[PDB]
Amino acid sequence: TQSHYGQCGGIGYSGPTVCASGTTCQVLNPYASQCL
Repeated sequence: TQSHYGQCGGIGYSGPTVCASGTTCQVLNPYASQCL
């Protein structure tokens, strides 16, 4: 599982979000709202 530092939205992406909960899906660089 791509638990931490996992891309959820931005440049080049779609939705292969094979992440866990506990971590999230929130903003940093233009590539990623991401599993922090």
